[PDB]
Amino acid sequence: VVGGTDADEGEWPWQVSLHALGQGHICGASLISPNWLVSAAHCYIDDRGFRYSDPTQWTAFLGLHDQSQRSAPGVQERRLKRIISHPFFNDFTFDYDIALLELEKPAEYSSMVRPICLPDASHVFPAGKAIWVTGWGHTQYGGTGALILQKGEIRVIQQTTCENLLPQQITPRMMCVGFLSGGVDSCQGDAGGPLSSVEADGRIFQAGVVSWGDGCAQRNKPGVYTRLPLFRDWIKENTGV
Ligand SMILES: *SC[C@H](NC(=O)CC[C@H](N)C(=O)O)C(=O)NCC(=O)O
Repeated sequence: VVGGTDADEGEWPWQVSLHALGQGHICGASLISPNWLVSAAHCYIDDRGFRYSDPTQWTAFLGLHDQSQRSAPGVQERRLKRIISHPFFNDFTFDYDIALLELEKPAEYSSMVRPICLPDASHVFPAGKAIWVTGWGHTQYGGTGALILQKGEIRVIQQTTCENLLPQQITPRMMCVGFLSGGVDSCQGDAGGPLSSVEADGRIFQAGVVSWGDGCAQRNKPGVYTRLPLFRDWIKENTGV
């Protein structure tokens, strides 16, 4: 996250860190039930040197605050039994950039570990709404990755504006969230984490999955996120949640 601040400890108890063994923190995820996380499909694509698609390569940390303190009280360590990437995921366009991760053992709910709420398929996150992005990604483009979880407040951008800012790149699964002026944005290593939206009684719903951007925090280049409501039924079908 560029332009953000240190989160308070336990502030985002649905934010999860995914480490690939020997590679450190690679992406974020969100806790949605005792057994399931939502993340970004593009995080789990093999390259010639590492099989990111193999669930056995991964560790999820729940209740994590500081990457240098992974054994701190209340942090829960879990393996993955399965990665379900969206069948329509495209590694060139990043369309359908969403995956479901099955924990090998259930999370224990606590003050530090709590699921985010899922929005119904009919819910619209309106243009202009303030939303929060969180993660341990870079704090400057080409920069480096934060030890302490970062938070930044960003706003939903109108889809037509989004399409025009990033021509031939924005599908209806995608949403721009940020500022046309730049300044606050997700960045490398934030991929897969949740957008957190404060809803009508203060409960927090997931409004998206961190996906991609052109640089970070640049003018006219807000971050791109996978939308959540359109995947509500897909989530239910595949997880029971
Ligand atoms: S909608 C998901 C979260 N709800 C809960 O954690 C309460 C029910 C639990 N499933 C349980 O302990 O049984 C939630 O409200 N998260 C968002 C928030 O703002 O806290």
